[PDB]
Amino acid sequence: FFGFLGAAGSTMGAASNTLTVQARQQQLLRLGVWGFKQLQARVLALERYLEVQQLLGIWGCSGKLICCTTVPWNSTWSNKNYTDIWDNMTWLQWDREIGNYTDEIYRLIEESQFQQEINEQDLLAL
Amino acid sequence: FFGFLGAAGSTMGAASNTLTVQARQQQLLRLGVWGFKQLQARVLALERYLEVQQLLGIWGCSGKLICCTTVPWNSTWSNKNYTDIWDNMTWLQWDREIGNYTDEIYRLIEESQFQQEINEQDLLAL
Amino acid sequence: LGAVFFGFLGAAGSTMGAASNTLTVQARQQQLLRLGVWGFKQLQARVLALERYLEVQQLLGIWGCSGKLICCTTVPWNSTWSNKNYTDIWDNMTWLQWDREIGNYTDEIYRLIEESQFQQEINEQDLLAL
Amino acid sequence: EVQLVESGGGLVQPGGSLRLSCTFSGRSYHNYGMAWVRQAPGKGLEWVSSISSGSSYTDYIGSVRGRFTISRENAMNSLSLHMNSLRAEDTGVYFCASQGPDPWYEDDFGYHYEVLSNRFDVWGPGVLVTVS
Amino acid sequence: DIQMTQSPSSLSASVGDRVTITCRASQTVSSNLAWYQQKPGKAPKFLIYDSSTLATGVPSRFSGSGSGTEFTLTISSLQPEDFATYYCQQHYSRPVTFGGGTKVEIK
Amino acid sequence: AENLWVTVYYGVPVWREADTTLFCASDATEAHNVWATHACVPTDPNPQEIYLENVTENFNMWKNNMVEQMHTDIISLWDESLKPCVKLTPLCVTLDCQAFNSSSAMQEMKNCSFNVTTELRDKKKKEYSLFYKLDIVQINKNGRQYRLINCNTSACTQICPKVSFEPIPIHFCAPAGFAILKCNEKHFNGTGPCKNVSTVQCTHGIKPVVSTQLLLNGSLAEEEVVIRSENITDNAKTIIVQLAKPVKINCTRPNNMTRKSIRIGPGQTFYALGDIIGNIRKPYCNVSKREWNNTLQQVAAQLRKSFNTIVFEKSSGGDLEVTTHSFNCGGEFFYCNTSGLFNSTWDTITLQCRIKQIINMWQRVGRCMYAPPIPGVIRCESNITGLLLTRDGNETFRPGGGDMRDNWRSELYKYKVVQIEPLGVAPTHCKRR
Amino acid sequence: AENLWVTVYYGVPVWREADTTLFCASDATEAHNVWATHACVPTDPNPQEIYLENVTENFNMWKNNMVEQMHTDIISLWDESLKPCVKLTPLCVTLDCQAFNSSSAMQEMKNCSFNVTTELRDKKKKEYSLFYKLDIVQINKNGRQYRLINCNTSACTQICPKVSFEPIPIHFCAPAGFAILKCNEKHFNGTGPCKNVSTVQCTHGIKPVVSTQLLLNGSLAEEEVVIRSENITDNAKTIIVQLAKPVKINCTRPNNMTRKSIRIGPGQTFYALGDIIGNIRKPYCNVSKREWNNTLQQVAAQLRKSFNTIVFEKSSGGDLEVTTHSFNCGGEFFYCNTSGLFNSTWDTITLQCRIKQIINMWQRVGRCMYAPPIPGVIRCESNITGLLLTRDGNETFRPGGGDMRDNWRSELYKYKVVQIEPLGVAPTHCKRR
Amino acid sequence: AENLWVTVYYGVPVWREADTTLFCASDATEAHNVWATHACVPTDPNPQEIYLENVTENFNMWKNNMVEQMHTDIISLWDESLKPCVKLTPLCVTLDCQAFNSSAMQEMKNCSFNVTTELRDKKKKEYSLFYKLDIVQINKNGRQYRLINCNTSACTQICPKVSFEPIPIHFCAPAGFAILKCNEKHFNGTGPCKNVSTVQCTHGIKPVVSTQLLLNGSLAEEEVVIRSENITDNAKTIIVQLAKPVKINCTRPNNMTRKSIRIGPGQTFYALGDIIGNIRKPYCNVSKREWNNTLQQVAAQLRKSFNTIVFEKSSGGDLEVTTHSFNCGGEFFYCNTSGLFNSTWDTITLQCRIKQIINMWQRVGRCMYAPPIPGVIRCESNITGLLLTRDGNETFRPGGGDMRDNWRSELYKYKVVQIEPLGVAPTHCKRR
Ligand SMILES: *[C@@H]1O[C@H](CO)[C@@H](O[C@@H]2O[C@H](CO)[C@@H](O[C@@H]3O[C@H](CO[C@H]4O[C@H](CO)[C@@H](O)[C@H](O)[C@@H]4O)[C@@H](O)[C@H](O[C@H]4O[C@H](CO)[C@@H](O)[C@H](O)[C@@H]4O)[C@@H]3O)[C@H](O)[C@H]2NC(C)=O)[C@H](O)[C@H]1NC(C)=O
Ligand SMILES: *[C@@H]1O[C@H](CO)[C@@H](O[C@@H]2O[C@H](CO)[C@@H](O)[C@H](O)[C@H]2NC(C)=O)[C@H](O)[C@H]1NC(C)=O
Ligand SMILES: *[C@@H]1O[C@H](CO)[C@@H](O)[C@H](O)[C@H]1NC(C)=O
Ligand SMILES: *[C@@H]1O[C@H](CO)[C@@H](O)[C@H](O)[C@H]1NC(C)=O
Repeated sequence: FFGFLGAAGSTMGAASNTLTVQARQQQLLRLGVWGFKQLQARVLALERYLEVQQLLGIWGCSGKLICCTTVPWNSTWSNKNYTDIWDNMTWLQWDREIGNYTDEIYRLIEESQFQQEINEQDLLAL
Repeated sequence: FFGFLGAAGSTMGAASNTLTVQARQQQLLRLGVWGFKQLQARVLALERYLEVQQLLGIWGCSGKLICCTTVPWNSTWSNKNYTDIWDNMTWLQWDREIGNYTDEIYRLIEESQFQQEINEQDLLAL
Repeated sequence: LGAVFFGFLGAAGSTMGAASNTLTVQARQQQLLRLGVWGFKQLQARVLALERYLEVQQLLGIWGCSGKLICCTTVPWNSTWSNKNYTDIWDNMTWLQWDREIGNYTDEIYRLIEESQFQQEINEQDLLAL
Repeated sequence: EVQLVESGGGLVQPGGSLRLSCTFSGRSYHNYGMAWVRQAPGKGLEWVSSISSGSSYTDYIGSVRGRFTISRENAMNSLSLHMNSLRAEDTGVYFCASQGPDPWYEDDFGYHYEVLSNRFDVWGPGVLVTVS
Repeated sequence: DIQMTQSPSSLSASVGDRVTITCRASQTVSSNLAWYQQKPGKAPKFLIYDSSTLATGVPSRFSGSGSGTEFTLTISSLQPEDFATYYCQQHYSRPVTFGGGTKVEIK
Repeated sequence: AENLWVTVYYGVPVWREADTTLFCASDATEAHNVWATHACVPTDPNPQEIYLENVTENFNMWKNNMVEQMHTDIISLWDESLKPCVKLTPLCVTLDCQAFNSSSAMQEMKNCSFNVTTELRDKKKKEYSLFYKLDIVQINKNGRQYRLINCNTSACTQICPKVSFEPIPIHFCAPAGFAILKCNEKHFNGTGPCKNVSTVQCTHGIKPVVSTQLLLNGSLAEEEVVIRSENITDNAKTIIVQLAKPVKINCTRPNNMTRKSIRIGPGQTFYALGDIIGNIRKPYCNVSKREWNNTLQQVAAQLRKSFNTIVFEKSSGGDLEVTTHSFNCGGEFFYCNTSGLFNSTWDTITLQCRIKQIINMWQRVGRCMYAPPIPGVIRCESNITGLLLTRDGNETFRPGGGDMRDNWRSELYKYKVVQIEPLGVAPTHCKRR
Repeated sequence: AENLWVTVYYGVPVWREADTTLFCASDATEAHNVWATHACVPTDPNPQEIYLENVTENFNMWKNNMVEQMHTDIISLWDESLKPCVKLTPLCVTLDCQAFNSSSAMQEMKNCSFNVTTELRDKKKKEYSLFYKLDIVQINKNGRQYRLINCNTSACTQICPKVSFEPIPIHFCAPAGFAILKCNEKHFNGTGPCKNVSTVQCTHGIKPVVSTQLLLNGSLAEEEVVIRSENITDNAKTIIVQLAKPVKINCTRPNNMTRKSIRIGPGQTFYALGDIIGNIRKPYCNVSKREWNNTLQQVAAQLRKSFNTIVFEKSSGGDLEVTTHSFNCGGEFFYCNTSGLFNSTWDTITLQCRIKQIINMWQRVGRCMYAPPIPGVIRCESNITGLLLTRDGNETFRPGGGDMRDNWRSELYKYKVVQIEPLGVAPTHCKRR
Repeated sequence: AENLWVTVYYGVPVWREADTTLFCASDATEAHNVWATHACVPTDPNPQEIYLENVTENFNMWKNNMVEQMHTDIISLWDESLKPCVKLTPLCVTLDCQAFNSSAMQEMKNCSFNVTTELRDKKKKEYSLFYKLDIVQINKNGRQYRLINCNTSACTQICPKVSFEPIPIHFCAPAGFAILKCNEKHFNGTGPCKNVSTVQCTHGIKPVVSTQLLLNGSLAEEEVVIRSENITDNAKTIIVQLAKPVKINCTRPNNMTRKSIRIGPGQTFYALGDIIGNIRKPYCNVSKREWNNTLQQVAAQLRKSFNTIVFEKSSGGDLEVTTHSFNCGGEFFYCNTSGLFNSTWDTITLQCRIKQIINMWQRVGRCMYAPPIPGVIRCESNITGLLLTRDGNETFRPGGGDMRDNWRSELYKYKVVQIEPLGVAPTHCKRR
C-alpha cells in the first residue's frame, strides 16, 4: 500500500527503489448472475498473475524483483543513454516507446536462458 | 496439512522434525449447490496458497522451507532470547503474542532483501 | 494463465534424448454465458487446470528445481526399482515406455527425493547456523 | 335504451371514397358487434358487412369484398365504414345496426364471447348515399 | 349461400284481423330465423328471433312458427301500428340476406 | 543478545479461527435423494484424526459459525431439489366432505370429493380422496364445503415420490489450507477449553435428521449423560441433553393405505390417500420403560448439580410443531404426543398420535410441502440421543425446541473450523551470507 | 565502453487502458433491500486513496466502459429482485369504476369494483380498490367500464413491499491487477488530460438514484458549476450540468393512505389504495426561490462561455414520463411538473405532482412494474445536484430526458479502469555471471 | 560403483488416459442461434501446427466418455435455451375441427379453439391448421379433438428469436490436456492406432440431429468404413460411413403463411395460416444410380467379416423411430426410407410427413413445438453414413438406436489425454 501506484510519475532512476509488490493479490450467494461474475473475475486474476509468474520462471528470474540477463542491448530499439533513461524519463513512456519491439526482447530472453541452461546441464554431466 | 500439525506441543525446534509440507492447494453437477460450493471454495483455497508463496518469493526464500534473513531483532518486539524460547515455548502462543508487530517485520524483510538485489546488481555493474 | 507450456509435444515418439533440445519451442513469443454448461463447466475446467499446474510447481518446490527445465539431484540410483543401463534406457527407449515401467516405484522415488531435499536443506541451514 | 346516429353520407362521383360513420349513444359499447345494411329504393335490405365487438371477426358480403373497409374505435364509441371505389349501383340508404350484445356464458370466471350473432337489434335513422 | 324468399308478395287485411306472413329457405336452418318491421320513413325494428322469441320492445301480438323450415309470422290482431312492411332473415350462417319483403294493405 | 537476526520458518504449527465455505462429503452411495449427495467428495480413506497433544484450545458451540451457515444452506437443498416438482396450486378448490366410514369409526378424516381440472385446461372432473382432519378446514360453520389449510397463505409443492429424503451420513469438509479441530473431553459442557484435542479433514457422519423435542439417530455420547446450554441461569435458552444409553423406539402407521393417483394438469399428477386395506388402528410410538425410566432419572441427576429434586411436565402450548413431537418415518411426517413420556417427579408407555400431509418444517413459514402418502404398512425403529428441553426459570422441565438449528448443535459442538497459518518469524543466530 | 545488457524488472508502475467488470461493494426483513447480499459484498469500508504526482492521463467520460457495464447490471438485478414477486395477470378484468365522489370529489382519482379469483379457484368476489387515473384508461366514450393501462401490451409484476426501494450507497471495486484512476481537477472537463490524478481500489459511494430532468443526491463540483457534453456545438447530444451549491427540495404526499390487501388468488395478494384518512390535498414539491434563481443564473452564466441570451423552456411534450421529473420518494414514484422552473431568460416556488403505480421506468420497453402504495404520510428531503438539458439549435434549453445511462455518467466521470502491466525491460550496465 | 543419480526433466513426452470436461470453440444479429458463439468461447479456428511419428496408441470410441459428457452437455444447452419463451399451457383446450376442405387435400385439420383475449372477462374462438400427427381423438363420432402432448407435458414453442441452424463446433481440452487424433484411412474405431497426431481442439463438429442417416457428417478418406462394438452379437447399432457422399434434396412446395394468436398476456402463439399457391406433400430426392451405387460398396465390408446381402425397411417402432427424422429449413421432418433400403445383393421419391410437436430424445418429459417457417422450404445436404442393424440369408435394416450414436460418427478419431510433463531417470550427472 506504500507504493502500490505512487511511483508512476517518478523518474525511473528513483522509481527503481519503489517496487513494493505492484501486482498485489465473503461467500456470496449461488444463483445470482453476480455470484458467477464475481467468481469469474477472481479466476481471471489468478490467470493474469501466473502469466507473469510463468514468464519470469521461464526467464530464470524466479523469486527476484530485479534480474540482469546475458544478452546485450541493441541501438535499433532505442538510442537513449543512461542519463536520458534513468535520470530523465519515466516508466510509462518507456512502454510507449518500446511497445513496437517488445516481442524481439522477449524472444531474446527466451532463447538466451534456454541455451544457457542446457550449457549448465553440460557442466552438471561432468 | 492435517498431519502437518503433528508437532503441535513440541517446542519451536520441532517444526524441522518429521518432515512434510502443508496441504498442497468426481466431476459433479454444474449448478448444484455443492458444485458451486466446492468450486468457489477451491478458488478460495488457491488464493490462500499463492499469497503465502509470493511472500517467500519476495523475501528471497522461495523453494526453501527455512531461510535466514539480514535484519536484526528489536527488543521492543520481545525481550526474550533464543534460550528462553526454543526449549520452553511453542509457535501458537508466540504468534498470538507477536501479532501486533508482524506488519513492521514483514516490510523490513522485504526492503532489507530488496536492497541486497540492487546491491548485487550495482556490484555486478562495476 | 497456467499455460501448458510444452503442451502438444514435439517428437514424442522418439527416444529420450530428443527432449534435451526440443524444448526450444517458443512460449507466447468475453462475458461468457453465465448460466449454461459453457459458463460453469468452462469455469470449472479452468479452476482445475490451475490446480494441476500449481501442483506441478509445488512438487518442483520440493525437488528444489523450480525456475528450471532440467536439473540433476544428489540421490543415487536404487537398484531395487530397476537395473537398466544407460544404453538400455536413454538410447534405446522412448519416454512413454520408461514411465510405464517405473510407475510401480515412481511414488517412492518422489518420496526419496522429498526427504533428501529436506535433509540437504537442513544440513545447509545447520552449516549456516555456525 | 340504445340509440345511434349516422353522418357523412352525400353525393359523390363514381369511383370515390365516400366514407360513412355511425355513433353509439349508449353504455357497454365494449361488447356490441355492429353491421351495415344497405337498402336501394324499393328493394329489400341487403347485408353489407359486420365487425365483432373485439374487431377480430370482420366479415363482408361478396358483392363488396375487397372494396369496403369496416373499422371501429371503442375509445370513442363509433363505427367507421371506410368505403372506397364506389360505383353507381351502390346507391341506396345505409343503416348502421348493432348485433345483440355478446352472449354471457358464466362457467369459470367471467365469460363474454365474440360471436357475430346476426340479429340486428337496433337500427340508426339511416343516411343516404348516392353516386352519379 | 342461403337463398331466402317470402310469399305472397302482399296481403290485404284490416284492423282486428288475424294476419299471417310466410318465409321459406332453400337450405335448412334449425331455428335461426328472425323478422323485422319497417314503417316507411323509418329504419326497421326488431320483432322475433330464434323463430319464436319476441323482441324487448314488441307488444306481444306477434308469434313465430319456430319449427321445421316453413317459418311463418302470425299476428293475433291487426292494429295500424302493425300496418307496415315486413322482412324475414336467416341468421344461421353468413352471408346474411333478407327476402324480397312483404307489405300489408286495407281489406 | 548476540544481535540475533529475524528468521522465517515456512510450516510452523500455528492456526487461527476463521469463517470459510465448507462442502459436502459422503460415504460410497446409491439411489436418488433430496440431498445433493451425488458423490460430493469421496469419503476419507482411513480418516486421519491427528492428535494435537499438549496444546490448549477452546470451543464455543453457541457462537460457532458452522451451524448458522449450514442451517441457512440445508434449506437450499430442499428448495433446490423441489424446484421442478409439481405445485398443487390448481388443487385449491372447495371440497365436498362428509364423515368417513368403512368396514371396521376412525377419527380425524373425511372422504372428501371435489372438482379439479382434467388433463385439459377447460374440462373439469369429479375426483375424491381421503384427507386428514389436521390439514383441512371448514369454509363456514354450516358444516360443508371444506378447504385445504395452505391455500390462504401459499399453495405449496408436492414432494416428488421418485426422490427420497431419508437422512444419510454427511461429512462436512473444510477446504485446503484450513482444518477442523475436534474436542475429545469426557465432560465438555458446550464452552471453554478442551484439554485433549485433535484435528481432521472432515467431520464424522452427521445425519440430516429433522425432529423436535427429541433427537433421533444422533451421535451417541460414549459415557455419562451431559447437558449443554448457553447459560443455565436464564429460561430463554434451549437446554440440550445428550443421552449415553440409546433408548430405542418403534413407530408405525399400522393401516395398509393405498396410494391413489389423480391427474391435475398438463404433465402434473397428484397423489392422495385412497382405499384402506385391513382394519382400523391408531398410529403410535413405542418406547420401553426401564430404558426410559433410567435416562429420565439419570438426566435429572445431572441436571440438579446446577440447582443444588426434579420435575417433568407436559409441553406448555403453542402451535402443533412446537407443542408436539415432529419427526419423519418412511416418508410420512408424524407429530406425536409424548404426554405420558414426561410423567415423572423426583413394560412400555404408548403414545398414540397422528399424521399430517401438509407441513412447514421450518420457521420459513412461507415455504410449505405436501408429502405424498406411502403405500403399504410403515414401520421404523430408531434411537433417541437427545432432548430439547427448556426450563421455567425442586425444578420443572419441559420439551421445548421451537428452533430447528439446535438439532445441529447437538452434533457440531465437537468441532471448530480453523485456518492454517504456515508462516512464522523468530530470531536466530543466522546471518544471511 | 557502454556495455549495456537487457534487464528485467518485475513490478514497474505502468498501466494500460482495458475493459473489465467490477464487482460491487456496499454498506450494510429477509432479502431486506434492492442492494442486498444478492449482488454486493455487504458493509465494506471506504478505504484509503493513493496519491500521485507528476502524472498526466487523458480520460473520456463518454467512452468509459463503466457506464455501459453498470446499466445492464442495474437492469439485471432489478429484474432479479422482482422474479419471485407475483405476476399480476389475474387482475386483468373489466372494472366497474365510477367517480371518486367521496369526502373526508378529488381530481385524478377513481373508485373501482372488480371481480377477483379468491383463495379458492372457484367463486368470485366483488373486491374494490382506488386507482389513480394515470394507471387506468376508459374503454367507452361513456367513461365507465375502465381497464388497466398496461394489460394489453404485457401484464407485469407487483413490487413486493418487503424489499425496500432505498438506494443505499454502492462502491465499485476492480479485480486484482487492475486499478481505478481518479481525476481531481477542480474544473474537470469530462475529456482531455488530467494534470492532477490519483487511483483507488474501490470507487466512492454512488447513490444509484433513478430520476429524469434532475439528478438527486449525486456528486457535486467543488466550485464553478460545470458543463459536460459530447460536443457542445452539437444539439441532439445531451448536456449534463452538475451543481456546486445544492438546492434543497422537499417532496411530500400530505394524505394518510390506508393499505388494502386483496387476496387475488391462491397464495397471492395484490395491495391497493384503501380508504383515505384526514384532510385531502394534492401532492407537491418545495424548492426555495432565490436559491434556484441563483442556481439557474449561475449555470446560465457558465453556459454562455461556450456560446459567445440563454432561454429555459418547458418540457418537450408527448408522453408524461419523458416530459416530467420522474423520481422515487422512498417507495412511490412521483411525476412532478417542472414547467414552473424552466421558464426564464438572461421565497418558495411549488410544483404539483402526480403518482403513477403502473410504471415502466426504463427506456428499454421490455419491463414493467406495479409499485404498491406506502401507507401513511410520506415526505422525502433531497438535494438537486444536476440538470439534464437538450438543445434545438439565443439558445433554448429544455429539461432533458434521453437515455438513462446519462445519470450514471454524472457520477463515474472521474474514474477510469486501467490494466497493470508490471513487467518492464530496459538496458543496464549489469551482466549476469 | 556405476555412479548414477536421479535426473529430473520438465516437459517430458508422457501422457495418461483421462476424463475431463471440455470447452466449446466455434467460428464467428442478436441472440443468433441456439449453438451460441456468444455462449461458446470463440478462441481460434486454426490451431494446427502438429505432427507426430513412431507412436502407437489404443483407441476405444465405444467407450470414449468425451462423447458422453458432450452428450449430456448438448442436451443441457438446448434445455437451457428454451427458458425465456412461452409455455403453451393455455393451448390445452378441446379443439373442434373440420376437414381441411376446398379453399381439398388432407393430413391437416381446420381446428378451432377458445382462447382468452386481452382481458380475462372476454374470450374468442380462433381457428388454425394442425397436422393429424399433432392430434388424437376423444370422441369416436369424429370431433372434439385433443392435442397429442397435453397428457404428458406443457409444451414450449420454438420461439424464432433464436434458431437451430447448426454452425461447426470445435471442442477444446483445457490447459494441461491434449486430444490425440488417430489419422489413418481405415481406422475402424477400436484397437491400436499406428498413425496418430494431437491437437488442442477438434475440427468443426456438426451438431446434426437425425435418424437412420447421417447428414453433413464426416467422411472416410477413401473406401467406405464400418464400425461396431461387436459383430457376432446383434444388440448394438452398426455405424456405416461414406467416403463418396450422395446429395439429398428436400422440399415443402407450399407457400404456407404464418398466423399470430394472442394466446396469453404479451405472449404470441404461432399457427398455420392459409396455404398460398399449389398444394403438394413434402418429399425428398435422392438420385438413382448415384444412391444405389453406395450400397454396392458397403456390402463388401459387411462380407469381409461375414462369409449375399439384402437391405430391408425399418424393423419397427413408433413413427418417431421407424423413419428418417431430420430438420430442414427450421421445420422438422419424419420420412420413410423404405424406397431406398429395398434391394438385394431419375430421382427416386421419399414422400413423408411434417410434425410441429417433437421430442426426438427418448426422454418424454420435455416437449418442443416448432412454429412453421413462412414460404416454401428446400434444402440440400450430404449423406455420409447409416445406422443399420443386423437381423441374422442375413439381412440388415436401418436402425436408429438411442441418439448418442450420431455423435460417435464425428468423434471417433479424437481421444482426450492428460499431460504428465515430468519424468525422472538415472544418469551419471550429479548436482554440484
Ligand atoms: C447441411 O448444411 C447445409 C449447408 O448449406 C444446410 O443448408 C443450408 O442451411 C442454411 C442455414 O439454415 C440455410 O439458410 C436458410 O436460408 C433462408 C434464406 O435463404 C436465402 O438466404 C440464404 C443465406 O442466408 C441463402 O443461402 C439462400 O440461397 C437464400 O438466398 C432462411 O429461411 C433461413 O433462416 C434465416 O432466416 C430466418 C428468418 O429471418 C431466421 O429465423 C433464421 O435464423 C435465419 O437467419 C436460413 O438462413 C440455407 O438455405 C441452406 N442451404 C441449402 C443449399 O440447403 C443444411 O440444412 C444442412 N443439413 C442439415 C440436415 O442440417
Ligand atoms: C522414427 O523411427 C525411424 C526408424 O527407426 C527413424 O528413422 C531415421 O531415419 C533416418 C533416415 O535418414 C536415419 O538417418 C536416422 O538415423 C533414423 N533415426 C533413428 C533414431 O534411427 C526416425 O528418426 C524416427 N523418428 C523420430 C521422430 O524419432
Ligand atoms: C400421568 O401420571 C398420573 C399420576 O396421577 C396419571 O393419573 C396419568 O394417567 C398419567 N398419564 C399418562 C399419560 O401416563
Ligand atoms: C405543468 O403546469 C403547467 C401550468 O401551466 C401546465 O400547462 C402543464 O401541462 C403542466 N405539466 C407539464 C408536464 O408541464
